[PDB]
Amino acid sequence: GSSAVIKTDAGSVTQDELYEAMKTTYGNEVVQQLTFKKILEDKYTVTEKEVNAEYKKYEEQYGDSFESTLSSNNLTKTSFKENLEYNLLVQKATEANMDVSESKLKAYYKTWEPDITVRHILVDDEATAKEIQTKLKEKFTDLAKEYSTDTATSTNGGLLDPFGPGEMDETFEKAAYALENKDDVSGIVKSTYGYHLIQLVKKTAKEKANVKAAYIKSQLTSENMTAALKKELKAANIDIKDSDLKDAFADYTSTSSTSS
Amino acid sequence: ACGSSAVIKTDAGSVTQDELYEAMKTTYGNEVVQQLTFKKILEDKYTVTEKEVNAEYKKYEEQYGDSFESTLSSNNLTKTSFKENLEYNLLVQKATEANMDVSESKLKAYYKTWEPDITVRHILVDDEATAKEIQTKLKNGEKFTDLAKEYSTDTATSTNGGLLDPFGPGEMDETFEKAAYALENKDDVSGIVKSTYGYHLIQLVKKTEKGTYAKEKANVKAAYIKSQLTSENMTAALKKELKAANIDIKDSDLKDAFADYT
Repeated sequence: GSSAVIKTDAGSVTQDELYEAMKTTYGNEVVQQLTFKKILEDKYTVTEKEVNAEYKKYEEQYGDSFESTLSSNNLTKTSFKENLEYNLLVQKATEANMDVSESKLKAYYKTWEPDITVRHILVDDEATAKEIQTKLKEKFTDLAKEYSTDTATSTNGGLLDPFGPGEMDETFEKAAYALENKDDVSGIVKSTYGYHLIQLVKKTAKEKANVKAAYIKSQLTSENMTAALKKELKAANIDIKDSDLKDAFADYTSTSSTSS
Repeated sequence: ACGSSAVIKTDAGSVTQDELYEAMKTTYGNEVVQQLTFKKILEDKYTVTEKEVNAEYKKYEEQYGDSFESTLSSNNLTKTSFKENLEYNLLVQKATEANMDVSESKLKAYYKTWEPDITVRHILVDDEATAKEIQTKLKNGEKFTDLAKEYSTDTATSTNGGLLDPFGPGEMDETFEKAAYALENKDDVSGIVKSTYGYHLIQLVKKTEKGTYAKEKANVKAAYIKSQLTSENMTAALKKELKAANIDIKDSDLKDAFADYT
């Protein structure tokens, strides 16, 4: 690896120098993923279509901004394709370790709620909201672009994505689900971000097959994923040949779900 | 045959050196090779002493204090890798200084705004009502340092009565800085200050009156150069150094490693 990847008047940067510079900082993290990818692809099938179906989901939402968001996260489409594939493999290994018995699903059903869609207005302090609180004296969407410091939603009347329980900020959501009918509005909520006002747009047999999807969703925790990978790692009988990389799997060799 | 050696063996097959190289390069190759390349070009032209790097290392280490190690790990750094980045950053600083106008007219003009370092204490709180409460306790005879330990959400300084390190102009939030230098005498306390972080009260500990330019010029020069080490100027300097280096990229995977500088 004495070959030059870059030449300068001051000398060359070689393959060797680039390899070792990268390895020192990123070697453990990358070799871990390469290792898991191999052992998992051996046991679990991911089809090119499965990767495509996942890919398109993301591709639709972002529209014009798709390619732009990849670059901002240091991704190409193909490198993104690879990451979706890796995530699916881990997802499969985690699901293989899930107990999806009727009793668990029936038990999960009582706590579960469907997704909720709202608008909101974000401001720095309660008095400004109080100005907004009295502001009706008129349209919620109009005052959102007028006052909301949430640049992601301000232009769009403060419209939020659909979201479920546990999945968004606790205080915000309590207030959201308390909403009753189309377009009626909350009191002032104080979150980590600031003070909010929230407006409802959409709320909704067991209708359970959705819950099955939701339960599996909720079980894709970092703990369960780590637990699943520990089992796979153990069954693979790995031997680390490069002693620089001996600590590459530290996050998977403790009684906890992480290193330190 | 090159890099065919296994770095890891598994029942499912081996991952080789080459595969690790190529995988790292895809994600981290551009950023790492950019730094290696600039370091080599800059090392050739500009002198950095170990004395400088150590002084910089100590600066940051004390500055972050207890939270030092935690912030390194969060940025995927060791002490060793961090020290290397400081050396690299200093090289970039040298190239930027070489691009600076440090003429007497610039310095004398900078002198007008410049001040010697100032030492203050402060109390940081979430809202104005809390600050007003503290202002009333101060009037009623409670101690500023006591109220810092009781109220201040600035964990870095709250235990020590809210004492901050000495700082000059430009180094802090502008609003904070104006309010601090506006204080006249030792133990004077500010009105409510509103920064990006929250609401402050500030107490003066030490202030020094600016001397003549002749007496202060070496201080003024150091501060001026420092104020010119902006992200804009450093970027400009690296563009200029890169163009002058006439580099030749051999690995087409890395063709865009310097996109921000061409």
